[PDB]
Amino acid sequence: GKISTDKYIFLTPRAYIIVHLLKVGKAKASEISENTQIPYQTVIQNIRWLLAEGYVVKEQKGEEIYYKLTDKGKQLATAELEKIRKLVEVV
Amino acid sequence: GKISTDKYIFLTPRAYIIVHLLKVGKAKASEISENTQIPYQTVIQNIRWLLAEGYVVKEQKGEEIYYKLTDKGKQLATAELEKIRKLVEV
Amino acid sequence: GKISTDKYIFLTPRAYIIVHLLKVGKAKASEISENTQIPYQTVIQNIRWLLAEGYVVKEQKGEEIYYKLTDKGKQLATAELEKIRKLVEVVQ
Amino acid sequence: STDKYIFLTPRAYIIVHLLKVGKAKASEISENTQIPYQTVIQNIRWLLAEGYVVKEQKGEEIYYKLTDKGKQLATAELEKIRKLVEVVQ
DNA sequence: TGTTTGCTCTATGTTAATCGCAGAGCATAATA
DNA sequence: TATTATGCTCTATGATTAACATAGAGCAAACA
Repeated sequence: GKISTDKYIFLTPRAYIIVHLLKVGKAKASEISENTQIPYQTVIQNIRWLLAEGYVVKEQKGEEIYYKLTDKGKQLATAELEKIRKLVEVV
Repeated sequence: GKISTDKYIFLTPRAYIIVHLLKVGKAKASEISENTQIPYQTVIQNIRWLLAEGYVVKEQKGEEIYYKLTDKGKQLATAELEKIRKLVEV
Repeated sequence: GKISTDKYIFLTPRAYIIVHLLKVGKAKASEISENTQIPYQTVIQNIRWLLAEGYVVKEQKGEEIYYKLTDKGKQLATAELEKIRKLVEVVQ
Repeated sequence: STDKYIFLTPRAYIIVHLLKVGKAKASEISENTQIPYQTVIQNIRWLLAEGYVVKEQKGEEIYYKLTDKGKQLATAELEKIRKLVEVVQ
């Protein structure tokens, strides 16, 4: 189909998640949602893509689960992030 | 919508496309493609939407069709170009 | 979550998907939906989880996208199928 | 991450147990299948509403059993199963 | 009489899962 | 040579509900 959004013209809802896993290092499904305001349903489906690809792993701390970046994760979250600013500088 | 995929971890084709328009001034259809590495079809319907919203404008400099950013698009470009550095600050 | 539903009283949507991948090898999300009569939206929702948990892997050559079971994938399957063969067994 | 209910549902065991036994207390089915009690009732609450099982209060001893409509569904769903298993080979 | 021990089911909030609609990424066939 | 239509894919996420855990609470026979 076509396009219609004011929320994600430039940044994906994923970027807000990976970034918040840098600022906080490790977070919880619910928690990510709140201090990012990205809908919970969206967060879980994304952290799930991150789990599969290895950018994140979970720490089941009791009745709760915690999602945190990895070597590969912190890597992408950093290097690929540079590409962001390396082209944001030019403007 | 199909916002974030594999090809697009951080930025949408809208990003690479608008930016490239700030860079080149007025690129054509395929031009934005070859540069941004984004598949043509994706590009063309994002431009179809940029026209719709008034961020881009059709231009007839020759037989072919070139695309430039309106000031409205530029205001969007710059404006959200800060939510990129801002959020990234951490 | 919601595991037991009017449509899933005994088997879950996973039970059907995994077994389709078993029988078929590689399959498109659609295909799996079309063969299990499980709504598509339910299908990727669980594929996406099977990817996270490393039971399933994505194979895509540009347009065509497939999904196969990993090795823990075929492991989970035969182990689950066991808890089942055992179930109905004790039921007789 | 419902690694607890991957192929089968809590409903699957609850019913299958009430076939093996016919009569059981809520606390019984729960203990005897490793299913949290609060899940067992909420399920029995549905099983009663859809009329698949029925209550029986002989004093302060409450028991649950399948209706005819229950065993019907029981041995029926167990067929969608029986079907699915063997087709894997 | 009343409190305790103990069993039972009820009230219900948090998270997680079914699965629906409106996207949107992109490839190809169709059309200007 | 480029745009739109067509259509198959996955995504964004919201509505409904289940899984199950915390805190009741109806109410038995057993202490004090």
